[PDB]
Amino acid sequence: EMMIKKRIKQVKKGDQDAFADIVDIYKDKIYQLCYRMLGNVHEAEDIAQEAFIRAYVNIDSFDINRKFSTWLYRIATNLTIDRIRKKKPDYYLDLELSNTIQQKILKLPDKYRTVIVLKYIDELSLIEIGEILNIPVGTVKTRIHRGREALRKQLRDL
Amino acid sequence: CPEQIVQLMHMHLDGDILPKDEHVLNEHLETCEKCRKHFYEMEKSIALVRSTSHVEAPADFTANVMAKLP
Ligand SMILES: [Zn+2]
Repeated sequence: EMMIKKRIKQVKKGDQDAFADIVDIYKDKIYQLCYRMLGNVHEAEDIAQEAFIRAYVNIDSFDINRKFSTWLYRIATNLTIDRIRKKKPDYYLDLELSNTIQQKILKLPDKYRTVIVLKYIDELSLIEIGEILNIPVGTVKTRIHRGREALRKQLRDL
Repeated sequence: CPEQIVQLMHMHLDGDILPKDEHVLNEHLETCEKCRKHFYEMEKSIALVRSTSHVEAPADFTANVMAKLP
């Protein structure tokens, strides 16, 4: 957007208050992404906060010419993927409707869970999902096809 | 049963299907109770995960982020 870039320009030059506008605009989207990846309110608010704090810390690193949301999503996706993997116990060795959906979202491997949440909950394009995950448009299409198939096994009986 | 057909089911759902390929897919679903059922089960599942786009950030989320900043 025009507005957000202008807010970013203020942030870079010393204006910390102008970041609040960036948080308000994206708070609901980012928290929703982490909550539907993790399925737990406490870790969701935590990782959603960390994403915004990390976004501020690294704001000078952000290329002004690219899209900011794509950047911010990448940060949030990498925090939640990392947490999902941490939970897996062997990591360091080497009838309410939407809660039922939610628990079924968590039975998908993180590489299919990500694309399903971004495509079907957050309504992004394949091109933007690729950018966020740093994979070709082809590969994201394939992951969605697999996610839809994994999702079908879980949700058909609801 | 062409093993090709699920690739057609997926191109449809991508919004990507060819006009030619759409007619072929429609013809097979009509004469195949197992490929309607498969395609009906994905559409249902999609519909059900779309009904979970209602999440919003907790109270005072912004205020919490701003205090945590350096
Ligand atoms: Zn068939």
